[PDB]
Amino acid sequence: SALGKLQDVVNHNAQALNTLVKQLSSKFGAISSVLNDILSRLDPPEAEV
Amino acid sequence: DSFVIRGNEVSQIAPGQTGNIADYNYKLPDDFTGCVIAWNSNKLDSKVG
Repeated sequence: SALGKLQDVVNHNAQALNTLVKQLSSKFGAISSVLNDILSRLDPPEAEV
Repeated sequence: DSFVIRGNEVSQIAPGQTGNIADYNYKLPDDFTGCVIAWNSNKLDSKVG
């Protein structure tokens, strides 16, 4: 671990991007994560909220 | 806008509600602003027979 610092910079950036991309799958309370399904099986008034 | 409908269909006169009269013969937008007023008038529209 002589090059710990440079390696740490690279890994921190990669991990940040990965978690940002992964967070698209979370539902955050909505019935589903993909926008299409929400817009398919629900009326516009409820699809808004 | 004035007209006459059945009893259990008054719920269809509202934004974004899909039904049978809100689908084929009277539709109001999802960005509506106004009021609806419905009162029972079985006294004057119901003929015997």
